[PDB]
Amino acid sequence: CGVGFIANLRGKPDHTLVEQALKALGCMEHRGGCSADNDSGDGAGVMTAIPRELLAQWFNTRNLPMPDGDRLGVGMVFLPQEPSAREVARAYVEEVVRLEKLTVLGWREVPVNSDVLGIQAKNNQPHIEQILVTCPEGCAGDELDRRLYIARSIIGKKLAEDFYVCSFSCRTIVYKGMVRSIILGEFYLDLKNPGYTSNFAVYHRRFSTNTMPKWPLAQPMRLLGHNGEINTLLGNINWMAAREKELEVSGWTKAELEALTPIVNQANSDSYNLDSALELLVRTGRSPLEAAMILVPEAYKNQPALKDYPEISDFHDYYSGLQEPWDGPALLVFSDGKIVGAGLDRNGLRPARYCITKDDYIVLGSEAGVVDLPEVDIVEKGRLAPGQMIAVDLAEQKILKNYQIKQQAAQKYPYGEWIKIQDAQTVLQQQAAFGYTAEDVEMVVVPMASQGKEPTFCMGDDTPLAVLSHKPRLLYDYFKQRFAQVTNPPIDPLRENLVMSLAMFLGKRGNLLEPKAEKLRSPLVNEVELQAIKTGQLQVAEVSTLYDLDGVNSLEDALTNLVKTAIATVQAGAEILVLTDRPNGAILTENQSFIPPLLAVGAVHHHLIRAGLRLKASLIVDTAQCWSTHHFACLVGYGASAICPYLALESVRQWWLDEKTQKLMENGRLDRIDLPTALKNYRQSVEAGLFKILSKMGISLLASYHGAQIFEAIGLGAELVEYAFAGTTSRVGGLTIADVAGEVMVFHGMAFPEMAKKLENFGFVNYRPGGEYHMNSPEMSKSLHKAVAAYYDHYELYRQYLKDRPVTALRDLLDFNADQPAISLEEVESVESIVKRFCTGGMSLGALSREAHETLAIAMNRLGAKSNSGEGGEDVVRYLTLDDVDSEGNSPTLPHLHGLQNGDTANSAIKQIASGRFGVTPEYLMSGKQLEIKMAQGAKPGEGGQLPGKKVSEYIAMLRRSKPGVTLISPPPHHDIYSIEDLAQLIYDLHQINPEAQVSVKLVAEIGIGTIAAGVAKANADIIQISGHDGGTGASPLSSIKHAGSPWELGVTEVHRVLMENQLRDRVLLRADGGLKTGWDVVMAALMGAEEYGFGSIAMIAEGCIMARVCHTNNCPVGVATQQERLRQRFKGVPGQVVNFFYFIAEEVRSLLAHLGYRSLDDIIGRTDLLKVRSDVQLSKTQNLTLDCLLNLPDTKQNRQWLNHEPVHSNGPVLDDDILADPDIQEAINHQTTATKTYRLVNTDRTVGTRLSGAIAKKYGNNGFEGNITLNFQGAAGQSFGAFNLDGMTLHLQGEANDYVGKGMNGGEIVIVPHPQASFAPEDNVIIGNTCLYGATGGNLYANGRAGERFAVRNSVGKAVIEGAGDHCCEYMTGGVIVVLGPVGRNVGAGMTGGLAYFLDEVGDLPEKINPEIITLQRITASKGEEQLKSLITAHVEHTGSPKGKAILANWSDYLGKFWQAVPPSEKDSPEANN
Ligand SMILES: Cc1cc2nc3c(=O)[nH]c(=O)nc-3n(C[C@H](O)[C@H](O)[C@H](O)COP(=O)(O)O)c2cc1C
Ligand code: F3S
Repeated sequence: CGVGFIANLRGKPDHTLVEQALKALGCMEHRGGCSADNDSGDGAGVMTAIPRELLAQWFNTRNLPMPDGDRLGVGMVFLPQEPSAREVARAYVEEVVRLEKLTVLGWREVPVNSDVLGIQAKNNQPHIEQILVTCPEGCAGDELDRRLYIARSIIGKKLAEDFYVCSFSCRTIVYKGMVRSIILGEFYLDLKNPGYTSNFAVYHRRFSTNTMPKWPLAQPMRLLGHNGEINTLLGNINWMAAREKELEVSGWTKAELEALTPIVNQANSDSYNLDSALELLVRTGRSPLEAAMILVPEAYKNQPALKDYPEISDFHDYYSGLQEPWDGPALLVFSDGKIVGAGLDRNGLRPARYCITKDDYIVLGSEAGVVDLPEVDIVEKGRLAPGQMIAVDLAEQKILKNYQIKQQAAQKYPYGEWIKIQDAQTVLQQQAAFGYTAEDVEMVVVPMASQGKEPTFCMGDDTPLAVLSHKPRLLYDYFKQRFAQVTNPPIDPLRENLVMSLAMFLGKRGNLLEPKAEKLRSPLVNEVELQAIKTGQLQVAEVSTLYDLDGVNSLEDALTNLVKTAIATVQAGAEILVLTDRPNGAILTENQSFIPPLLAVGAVHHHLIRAGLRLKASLIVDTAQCWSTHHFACLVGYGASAICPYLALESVRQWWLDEKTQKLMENGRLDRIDLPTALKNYRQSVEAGLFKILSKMGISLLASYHGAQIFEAIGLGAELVEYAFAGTTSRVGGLTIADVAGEVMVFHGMAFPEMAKKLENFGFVNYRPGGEYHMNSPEMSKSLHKAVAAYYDHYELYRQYLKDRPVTALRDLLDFNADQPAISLEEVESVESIVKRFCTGGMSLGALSREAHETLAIAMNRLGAKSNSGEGGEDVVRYLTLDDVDSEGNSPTLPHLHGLQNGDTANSAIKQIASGRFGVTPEYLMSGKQLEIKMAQGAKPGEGGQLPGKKVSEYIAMLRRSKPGVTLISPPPHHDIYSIEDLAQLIYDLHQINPEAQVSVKLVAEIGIGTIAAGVAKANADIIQISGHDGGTGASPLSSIKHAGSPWELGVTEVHRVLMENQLRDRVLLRADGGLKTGWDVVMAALMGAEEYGFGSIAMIAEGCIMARVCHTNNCPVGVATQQERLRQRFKGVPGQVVNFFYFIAEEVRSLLAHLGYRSLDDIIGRTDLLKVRSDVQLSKTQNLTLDCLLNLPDTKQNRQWLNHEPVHSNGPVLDDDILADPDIQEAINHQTTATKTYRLVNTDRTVGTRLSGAIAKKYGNNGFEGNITLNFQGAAGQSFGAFNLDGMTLHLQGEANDYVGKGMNGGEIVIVPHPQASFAPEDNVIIGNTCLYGATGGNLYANGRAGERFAVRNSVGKAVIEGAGDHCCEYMTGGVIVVLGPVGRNVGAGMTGGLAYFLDEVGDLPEKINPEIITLQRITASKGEEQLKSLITAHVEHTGSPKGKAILANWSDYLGKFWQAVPPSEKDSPEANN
């Protein structure tokens, strides 16, 4: 989406504003989307004041007296086209308008020209009429909208695609619909009528993830246009929905409030819902500015900028207990008629640039150079930093964030005023019966307790799904975590922790509406906290989560009465219910079992809701059965306001308190551990885990996580889900209440009747002869390897292991149902032809040894398939095919490989672009036939790459241009992609730099990937890849291997279907990967939708992985996942070996095509009707599972056109295309040429320079060119200006640019300068946006002004001079020099690990802002640092004239005093931070 507003304070209404607003919609076109058509828009809209002039002619013609501004009031209605029905609908608007004591003066048909609509939109166009109304009583402004508010909500109860009120106010009106941005005025002709004038305009361009536009959904709503995604929707809705019967306000009637009956609704969009909510707040007596503050609170904790504003710290301090944030990215632009303003979500995940004139004319929007003011007369150019608002008020004043927020600081105050005022070893078998296992405590609780970090581990979740395994499992194991993908970003929980909180409010929430003067640091509560609170505000009935046998026969009953107990107790005034499995202190064999803490808090939390009661109490789960990081999150997830993990906590006591342990602590295990530390660590480790899981979905506050239900259940049947966990997706639908009962019986059996010695071990984490199955295991994989090494008896073996396999994945429930005769193997397409569909999967050169990695690439290339460079860059040297191979099978060019033919090439066909952009370099991008944007990997969806430091050798450091010692945790988001349009910006960046290369986007299965993919398809991707929760890593958290992600059978299926229904399926080829290792696997993914197939772990095995599962360790015994030379030298493994493995897999495929009866894999894809559910299988835990979700897909028998994709998607005609057209291909092919060119840039010119840079790079690579092209530019520059810029490529921007300047900058220079015609302070004025120098690898950028957030985010080696910046300066920085000549936001440190930064922060306050976790703040001491500073501070002035540059240069000796140098330890001892 594109949003913005325009306001005129110092004029009376004109048409030009409207003209300007329309224009700007136009300049937002790329931030929006189209439909099957490529013609109809995902929607465009504009909010203005009532064009009271234009409506003139209406009254005139009817000889009717026009009412006062304040007393007219206008509905824009959408009505059915069919005449009888239009009148049914008209008579109703009027009927209900009549029902408040208002009169109708009639109706204006709205002149429109349907002829410009695209076909889908036209087909679908409601009939549009404005109704004019008045109050005979003499109602006006506040009372009249307030009335019209009640009114549109009533009309809303009958809302349809055909029948919808856009707006109904005496102050504001909305013209919107399903048009492409510039068409908006062609359609509605009023907007081109000069009689249309407004003091403002809120405009919005929509981007939808579908193809099928519905007019009410276009969007400025009644109050706000909203660009972003609510990422805690289901929560926020659920809480509001519970406020709804108990709404109480200032005189507002219990009948009028009941009239907004349901003000919030699951079915509607995050925007409809937000607008609606925002409305309630406003109409009930707050100003849109304040309502937005309540609902999308700033991040106030730790904010240097709040020093002298303690009022507002108390505003959110207060509201924080009442209203949890509507989280996710968001630029909110809204109007009242009375006020127009904009404000950002807390993290500021959407750009907002604004401009002010001498006349206090203001323009805000997602992009800079958009409305075309006269530069000579601009007075500010700024931007909203995270949380900030800016408004305008009818009484002629602009209103910057500080007033603003104080203005609701000032009133209702009590703020800080009222806030102030507010033994044996039974342990061994409790453990056994609450379902702990040897691995749970040894491998999970213990590490948390000893090291204070949940455990790392490696490779992927090898084992069957809770519901399909035969081993007992927890109810928790059935919930997989959901995470953010293209549609919103994860946030960085370590580097950006300062924005989160695990606070949790214990009292009942009051009236949100009525600010009356009338808390838990973390969700985790220790025996102390527990009792403290059983003192507290109120008494707190325990409810026996427990229940005795026979009598109360069933868990069903116990559930029932729990709920009833719970309901009754809350009625009886109970304000907290501690749901204990430890009721009165004990847990017996005859206290025969429990209610699982999860199934309990769920039931209470929904049944309370169903009861009207949830706002009344808040809930503590007091449980043995919770210890896991995931466990807590499932609890806070389905309702727990907090958790006392009593028996977990105990297992730290029993562990520490034990000879074995104390002994090893006396020598061995770090005995830096009094029990107070084990304990403080156990929990501190749970906190890091809740942070992590939240950020996987980009959520800041546990407060938001809490309602929401950020999981996807897999294996729970419908009634169970409805009953306990209402509105969670469970598409496979398994378990019953009894079904779950039986399972808790399985581990109740074994602590009581049985013998309590040591808890059993099911090799869940790690292959064991006794225990849970594993698709891969060391013995199985040694025989596979020996098979391939030959060219037989092993596959009998290997194939055997494969047989004794139980049910594991969902594909295992399914068999085939050929619809044709079997066929001759000789008919079937060749092995060589299947192999082209195979892919080896982008495993990081870091993670694997180069022997292992280069091998896969040679082998993949041989097969005419492709291999993939994961996220660690590729060594240039591979880019060349090999001559040097000799008789022996070695090559001087790669002396460490073996068995190389003279035809070989180790260059990766796919080159990855991942969050850290480690090797991401112009030649890099040009070296690949395809480009992969890695949104997530299967082992760890909401998270970044990890590579522990052990593994970062000098080689790797050189490749990634990061520092040798140092661990690399890449950022969870691409700082580059905060929304789908953002995705579309990067796809376009890449199409731009190397037009020839198909761009894939790699997504992980989860409910919702379908919709996301529709977007990815609209965003111009060439390939989508679905990756199951299944797949491998060489380092991830154990929790995430085990608890984040969904089966790729759901991933592939859902994408394939949604893409088909949207008619986008042809736009994209699908890859799947996730524990595929078998011809059958391949065939099943083809039936399911996939056209290409990816192999990580088996390709590894085939080269000699055993399955040590020690990948994070750097010990692979086998030379595969280590950097250690010693170990690498042990790498047996030859391209031939994997070449063979894939032929095996192909041959295996051919024969399936034969049983089946088709010649070619091309014939089978998505032929889902060929699948049936298996006769054999029955599981231990449920009768069966519904598989509608994999069986029911678009019939593919005859429509197979979708299987034809264009060869590569185009960015279309681009300014570079021309740059590269004139006497320029001489300055290139004649290697040393000076060229100059100047052009005017408008902000649809995006990624300018980039293509020329690819073009140079494709022939000279990164540094072969000693020419010099100077490109000078004029105007406002769109996204990604001067991306991937190269040496002797100089870029002049006269004006301003937007986000991503110098993204991936490699070399050369980029100078950006105001237009001289300015009478403003460059220093004090924004000239560049967020995320500049993103993965900068070289180059120098110079910028006369302030810059956005994340400046130089993962800067590896680029240098820059700018004059001010937002937050997160230097975020993940790793090298280079960054010089900033003006103030800066907070987190100035985060993860910066190498390179130098110098600031100059005269307010003296810098060190308050700086991220203290790693960097250090020096004053300049080493003369060589001054020399470094000067040289840039000078070159800046040489490149610009920078008034601020010149000032400091002639006062070199003054300002130079305190003015900080940021040193990462790692730079401590260089010539420029010592001596
Ligand atoms: C050792 C190792 C390293 C990996 N590195 C990356 C990575 O760099 N980027 C990425 O997207 N996926 C990475 N993955 C995952 C693969 O790209 C692929 O999605 C996955 O291995 C498929 O799972 P599978 O092993 O079950 O076949 C890695 C997996 C492993 C085995
Ligand atoms: S599991 Fe990993 S540590 Fe080794 S044998 Fe395989 S590469």
